[PDB]
Amino acid sequence: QVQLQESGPGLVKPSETLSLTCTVSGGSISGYYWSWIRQPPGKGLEWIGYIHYSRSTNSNPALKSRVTISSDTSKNQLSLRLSSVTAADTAVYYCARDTYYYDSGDYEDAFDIWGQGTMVTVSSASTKGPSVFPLAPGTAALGCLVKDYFPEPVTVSWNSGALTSGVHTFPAVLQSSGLYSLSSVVTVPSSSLGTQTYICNVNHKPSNTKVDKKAEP
Amino acid sequence: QLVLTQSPSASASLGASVKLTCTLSSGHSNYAIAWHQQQPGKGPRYLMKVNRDGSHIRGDGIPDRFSGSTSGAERYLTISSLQSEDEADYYCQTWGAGIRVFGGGTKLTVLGQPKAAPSVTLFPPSSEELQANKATLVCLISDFYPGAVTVAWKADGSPVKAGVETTTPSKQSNNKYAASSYLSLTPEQWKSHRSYSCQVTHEGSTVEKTVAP
Ligand SMILES: CC(=O)N[C@@H]1[C@@H](O)[C@H](O)[C@@H](CO)O[C@H]1O
Repeated sequence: QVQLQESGPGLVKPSETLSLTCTVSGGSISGYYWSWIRQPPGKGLEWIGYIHYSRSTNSNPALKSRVTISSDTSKNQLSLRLSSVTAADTAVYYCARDTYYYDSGDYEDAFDIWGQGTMVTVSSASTKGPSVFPLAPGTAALGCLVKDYFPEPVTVSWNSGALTSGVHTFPAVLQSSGLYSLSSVVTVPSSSLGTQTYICNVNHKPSNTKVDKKAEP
Repeated sequence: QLVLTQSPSASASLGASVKLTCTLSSGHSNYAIAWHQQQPGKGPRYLMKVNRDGSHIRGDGIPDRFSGSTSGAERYLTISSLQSEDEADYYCQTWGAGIRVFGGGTKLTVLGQPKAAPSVTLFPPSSEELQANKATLVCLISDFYPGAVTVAWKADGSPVKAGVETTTPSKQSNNKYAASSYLSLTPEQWKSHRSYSCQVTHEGSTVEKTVAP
């Protein structure tokens, strides 16, 4: 039940330093190497580097001059600092549990638990929260239109997470304004339209925006 | 230098088997690897470690349809009884001295899934959006396979090309595709026409929905 959770700003300006944390729950960081990995949108996985809290740290030769990885035993946390960022550093960033070292010094290689990832966008544009509009409705579709936000992502749940079946949240579209929009839809039984309410819960962490909207007939 | 070579894509039919390949550079031809799977829209998850001696160890919860094997510098992931959810990107990964390396990834297509015609819903601009002095028509295209469509918009039967944004079809949780098309208008444009329509073409057949102010 070891779980990894990445966190950090979703937006940084070019030339700034990106700072992320990886918090481990359900187990200790002791004994393992912990790796950082990133994935630019639509591209492959790139290893950034790793750390063992008492053995060593290292990083990808192409990023080493900009990468500092550290650990905090009291917080059960790993950290990544990436300096002098550019648009080429826009990516989802992951941490993962890597090789275990026995205190004899022997080891068993592993790479068996991933975090969920945190999206980072490098841009001089300012954060903007979304505007949310309902898409009003033996099956019927209804939804929510989530307009004009930056950076990605927004999360959309329905009925405070209680409704997860006919739900589909679409990929965002990048507008010529530089802002994103998306929609989230649910297919519901028509017989439920007069009695069950449907409320989308929109979360935009970069702007700390939280909006509920009812999609009513 | 330590290099893992994967070809970018692979393909096989629903219910068949497929063997994905990862090739180690010659100076590291005895290394173990790990296989990772990334289904569309999700983060990666670990599948298994494949050892030099040909043995393999699956991660907890990974189906036994996934197996691994070895031949020389080649490392394999065999997926049997292919299902729709196996469409994903598969990455091999290894461990060197002070470094870890990923292959470039292989995108697996699972062919021959059941054909499904799209269900189209066309939403007019909400009264809330019109009160904000904006207008978006939203054409929702649901539950189709294969995952390619084209969309045509019309205003009173005349084609509309400006202000159209259409998403690339995405797999739904039920393994059929969905897509969305948006037509951006001013409120005055919306109210000036008798109706607008969204026409979706899928496998040579068209479905049309109309909305009126
Ligand atoms: C901490 C670390 O990088 N350990 C690596 C190990 O993962 C790898 O299998 C081996 C290859 O010879 O080299 C070691 O230095």
